[PDB]
Amino acid sequence: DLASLAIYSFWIFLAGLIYYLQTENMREGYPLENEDGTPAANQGPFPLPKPKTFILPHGRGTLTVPGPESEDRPIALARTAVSEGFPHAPTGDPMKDGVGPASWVARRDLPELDGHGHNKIKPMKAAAGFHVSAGKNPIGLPVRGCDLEIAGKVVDIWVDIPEQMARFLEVELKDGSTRLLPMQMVKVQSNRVHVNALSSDLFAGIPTIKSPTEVTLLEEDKICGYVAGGLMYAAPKRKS
Amino acid sequence: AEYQNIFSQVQVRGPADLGMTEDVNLANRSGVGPFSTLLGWFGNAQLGPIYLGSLGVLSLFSGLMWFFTIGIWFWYQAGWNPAVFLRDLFFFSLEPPAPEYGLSFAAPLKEGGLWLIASFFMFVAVWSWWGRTYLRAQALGMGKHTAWAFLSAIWLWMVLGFIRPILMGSWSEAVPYGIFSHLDWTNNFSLVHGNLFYNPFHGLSIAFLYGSALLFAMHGATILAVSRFGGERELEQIADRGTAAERAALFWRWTMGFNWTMEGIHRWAIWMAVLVTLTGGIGILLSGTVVDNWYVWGQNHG
Amino acid sequence: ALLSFERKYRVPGGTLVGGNLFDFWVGPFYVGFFGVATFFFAALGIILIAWSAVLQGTWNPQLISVYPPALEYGLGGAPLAKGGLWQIITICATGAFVSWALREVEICRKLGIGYHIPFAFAFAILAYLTLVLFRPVMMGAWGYAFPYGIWTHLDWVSNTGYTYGNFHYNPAHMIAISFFFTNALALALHGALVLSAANPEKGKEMRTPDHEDTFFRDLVGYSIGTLGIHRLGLLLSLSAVFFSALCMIITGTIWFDQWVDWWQWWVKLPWWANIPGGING
Ligand code: BCL
Ligand code: BCL
Ligand code: BCL
Ligand code: BCL
Ligand SMILES: CC[C@H]1c2cc3[nH]c4c(c3C)C(=O)[C@H](C(=O)OC)c4c3nc(cc4[nH]c(cc(n2)[C@@H]1C)c(C(C)=O)c4C)[C@@H](C)[C@@H]3CCC(=O)OC/C=C(\C)CCC[C@@H](C)CCC[C@@H](C)CCCC(C)C
Ligand SMILES: CC[C@H]1c2cc3[nH]c4c(c3C)C(=O)[C@H](C(=O)OC)c4c3nc(cc4[nH]c(cc(n2)[C@@H]1C)c(C(C)=O)c4C)[C@@H](C)[C@@H]3CCC(=O)OC/C=C(\C)CCC[C@H](C)CCC[C@H](C)CCCC(C)C
Ligand SMILES: COC(C)(C)C(=O)C/C=C(\C)CC/C=C(\C)CC/C=C(\C)CCCC/C(C)=C/CC[C@H](C)CC/C=C(\C)CCC=C(C)C
Ligand SMILES: [Cl-]
Ligand SMILES: [Fe+2]
Repeated sequence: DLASLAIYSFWIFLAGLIYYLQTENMREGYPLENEDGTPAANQGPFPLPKPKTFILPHGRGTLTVPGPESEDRPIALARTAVSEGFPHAPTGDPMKDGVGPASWVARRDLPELDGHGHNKIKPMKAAAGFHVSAGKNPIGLPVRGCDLEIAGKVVDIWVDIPEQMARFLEVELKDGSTRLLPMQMVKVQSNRVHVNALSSDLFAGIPTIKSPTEVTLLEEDKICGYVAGGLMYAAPKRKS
Repeated sequence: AEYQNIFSQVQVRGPADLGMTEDVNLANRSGVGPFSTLLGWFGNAQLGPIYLGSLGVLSLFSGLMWFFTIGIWFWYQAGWNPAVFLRDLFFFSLEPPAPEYGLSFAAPLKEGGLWLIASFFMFVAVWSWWGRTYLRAQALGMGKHTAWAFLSAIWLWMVLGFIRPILMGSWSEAVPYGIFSHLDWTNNFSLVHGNLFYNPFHGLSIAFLYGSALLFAMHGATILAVSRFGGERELEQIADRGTAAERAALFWRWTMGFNWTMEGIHRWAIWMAVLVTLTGGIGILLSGTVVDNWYVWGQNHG
Repeated sequence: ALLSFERKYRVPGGTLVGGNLFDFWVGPFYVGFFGVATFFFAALGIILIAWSAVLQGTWNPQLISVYPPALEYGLGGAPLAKGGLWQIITICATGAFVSWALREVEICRKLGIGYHIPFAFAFAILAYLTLVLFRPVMMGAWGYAFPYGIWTHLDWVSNTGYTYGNFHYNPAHMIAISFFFTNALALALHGALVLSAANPEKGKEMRTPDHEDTFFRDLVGYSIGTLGIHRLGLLLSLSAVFFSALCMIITGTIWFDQWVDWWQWWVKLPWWANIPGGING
């Protein structure tokens, strides 16, 4: 009967849909590789989808995926075993080298831009009319690391203009230089800013930005990767 | 403990954002509304502006009329008394015409004519709203995903109040406008068709409804977990993959071998949800028209 | 076997139990101590289901059904063929689910990401435990739990609901439903919004988040924003399940009469209880 026809036809549709979904989710990361970077023999059951091209706003060009994949950075790791499937140990300082949970990706070294072509993120001192509207204003508070030592003070908030949100805290260190801290990795208290991920001695190693009034996508990745890496690697120095 | 990013710790505000222009007719936008600090702890603080336009006005007027028509009936069933109106609010019901009147528009008002009027207004309100969802995207040069997804919900609503009733030969088959009465109707529908747990489309619809909660829980949680790397800036992660997108992909890969991209997970999202009402609409449509009793049908499969 | 960008993330550490002993992968899959525990619990549970199937006399998946003990056993142990297998399988299932969650925690730590995923999954585990453990214990018998079978667990849903009349009348169930429906609505809008921005009218440039906020303000006068929508989907989904668990925990424990009669509290409020007319006068 008709209901039978409907259910069988629906399952065929579903199998096609799942095939489509699976292949769409292979647009990044494939082809698969062996641990040495050569192409793996087994690429799985689905073939790579035909390339699609995105036209980027503001004359930033195009992106075609899937396309030639390359880390575009040195990876300081070494095998710990003679067969496939074991962890790869850092050969230097995993925080400095950017591996493990401290990893960063080689995104473009340009700032993200808003719908008008202006920098999306800016220090609040340069963002006209922006101010703290609710909660504790962190500007002027001391910044404490997981070793419970003071590492610096907040001197500004970096804000997302189009989305009206606080994205980073600019923190001044003892030598007078500053660094950015991701807002999602700090705890604003009444008399301080607490940073669980890093001990005081690691604040100076946070990657610096090249221009004082803008952050690039590459810089944000290095900074955020570094900070999150302290959860695993600062550990010896964390106390509570 | 660590900050979890469920509520914002600090709010920041700047000048009211008037939004992108593209091909929008700015004469039809309202001014900006107030800023809500309450809302700003969880999402955006800004209220408005809103776009009006012809379709918007038509949809809002029709919509209010549908609502008021039902409200008038409730007041009448309450004998115009405010204490009875409140006490029995959930029990009132505006019912479709009796089976005797078939598909005709003759039915007297207290006997279904008022149901037909309210339904007319609802029909216009929803379809004009649909046109609005298509045009608001077109004016901004966006894809029409929103309008097409909305059509899946409209499909179930149309089957329930319009298509099934027409194919059955009577308006009496449609859903009544009432809180408890539409629940009673739902229960009765399953009893009358031999238990909807045996309708395969109903079972599929449930799998997508549950799967929608599973997926939003996964997706919502994943983006929050990688928000420390700017993960919710999904569009730029799609254009220029960052460590947020890599870590999210790896979480799902290492956990269950699933292929994941930042754009791709949104395709899963749209389809999981849309399939809820797509499959459901088919299941209801076939009930009574083609299949009188799902248990019987299941015993045979035809 | 690796994604093109994966190697740099496959470092040692983050394990909760065992140090480096199970710190490895099999293909794409991470193992860890909890991966081993989940495998153990799963294999044992599957074996016990297979054993229940031979006792029942069928290998048909649509007929296999493992039932909890009858009410007369209360909360005590039961013979294997009459509820005992269900009890052991339940322990295994619980062990497998919890192990799956803790393995997720190990992965989160290796990756340096938040714990939101395992935390969210815990809500699903709590709902399952509500049905097979908390409610049955509160009611005084394992037999109020649901059976493990494709169609028989639906028979249980239907029978348990109609014990209280039309289960639609449970107020917590109305709230749970509303969250489920609202979640699906929000999921469709989220998926569609992102896609519509990433895949604009043919030949146009990719849209920005500013266009997403503009689309929603034009449409309904408010945009929750790119961070807010993820927070919202998490909350809607978890709330749906929280209210689901709640609607079941109170059923057969504090309320055991017909759910439709509960609403009489409202219609019998002194102020309007005897006012004539309407539906209830
Ligand atoms: C699917 C099978 C049945 C069905 C089965 C059920 C069951 C079972 C339940 C509901 C529930 C609800 N259903 Mg129903 N429902 C059906 C079709 C509908 C339709 C429709 C146009 O087709 C509508 C408008 C509703 C409306 C509603 C709401 C009263 C309530 C919460 C829904 C929700 O969360 O949406 C989420 C969406 C939104 C974000 C926006 C909508 C907001 C809500 C509040 C609607 C407000 C407008 C108005 C209808 C309410 C009037 C109350 C005051 C006087 C303003 N149902 C079909 C006929 N529905 C639950 C309820 O609590 O019933 C009492 C419940 O337990
Ligand atoms: C939730 C409240 C009720 C309930 C009410 C219903 C109703 C009503 C229906 C289902 C339906 C289903 N239920 Mg049930 N169900 C309950 C508890 C469960 C549990 C559990 C351990 O708690 C499980 C595993 C299931 C499993 C299932 C699936 C057989 C089926 C599709 C669900 C789905 O897609 O979800 C969303 C999840 C996903 C899409 C992810 C993929 C999940 C896969 C498909 C699950 C397969 C499980 C497998 C068959 C059993 C174990 C396998 C081996 C023994 C290891 N139910 C409780 C008792 N369930 C529908 C059905 O068609 O039944 C015949 C249906 O109509
Ligand atoms: C005794 C009851 C029967 C039963 C009878 C029915 C019937 C009858 C139906 C369902 C339907 C469904 N049931 Mg069932 N169902 C039962 C048991 C269950 C169980 C369970 C655990 O036991 C579950 C989980 C479900 C789950 C489900 C859903 C998968 C499905 C509804 C999808 C949906 O999103 O509709 C909600 C979404 C919509 C109604 C679309 C609404 C769209 C319109 C456009 C909105 C207009 C808004 C309006 C203008 C108001 C605006 C107000 C605001 C203020 C603006 N049922 C038992 C067996 N069920 C439906 C179905 O699809 O079956 C196949 C349906 O018709
Ligand atoms: C005739 C039946 C009655 C009725 C009686 C009941 C009863 C009885 C129950 C519900 C419950 C629910 N009903 Mg009701 N309900 C009715 C009509 C409806 C309608 C409708 C449209 O009419 C709807 C929308 C609903 C909706 C709902 C949901 C609120 C809730 C189910 C979701 C849930 O608990 O998930 C919770 C999710 C889970 C339990 C899943 C747990 C999954 C675990 C942790 C992992 C599984 C892993 C698995 C084995 C996979 C491995 C496989 C791999 C292959 C390896 N009901 C009718 C009126 N309803 C159920 C509930 O609230 O339960 C708490 C419940 O028990
Ligand atoms: C794919 C499946 C899911 C889905 C998707 C979906 N729904 C959608 C969309 C999509 C993709 C939209 O784009 C569209 C939308 O614009 O959302 C923002 C919509 C939408 N889904 C809506 C509701 C809705 N969707 C539902 C379901 C679902 N929608 C599915 C689960 C449900 C239910 C029953 O679960 C409801 C209630 C609307 C919010 C919106 C469509 C709006 C619309 O058509 O308006 C027409 C008419 C008016 C302007 C009405 C005005 C009258 C009311 C303002 C007032 C009523 C009187 C009041 C004062 C008191 C009485 C109210 C109650 C207390 C009784
Ligand atoms: C809380 C909101 C929703 C939610 C969220 C959620 N689910 C999740 C997660 C999250 C956040 C995960 O991280 C985790 C996951 O990895 O997803 C891919 C998971 C997951 N949710 C799953 C299923 C699932 N979730 C469901 C529900 C929901 N999940 C909610 C609605 C449902 C239903 C019925 O609605 C199902 C079926 C799995 C796909 C996955 C967890 C996988 C897992 O635990 O693996 C360990 C266990 C095994 C390999 C098998 C064990 C075998 C047993 C020992 C024996 C079988 C016994 C069983 C009781 C028989 C039941 C028979 C039925 C016919 C009744
Ligand atoms: C405060 O008091 C006043 C009077 C001011 C009020 O305004 C209060 C008002 C309230 C009390 C209103 C309460 C309203 C509700 C309780 C409404 C509840 C509505 C539902 C539960 C609806 C559920 C399902 C509805 C369905 C599926 C409707 C489907 C409709 C259609 C598909 C439309 C079909 C079209 C028809 C038959 C006519 C078509 C004619 C043509 C010519 C095309
Ligand atoms: Cl995700
Ligand atoms: Fe998203």
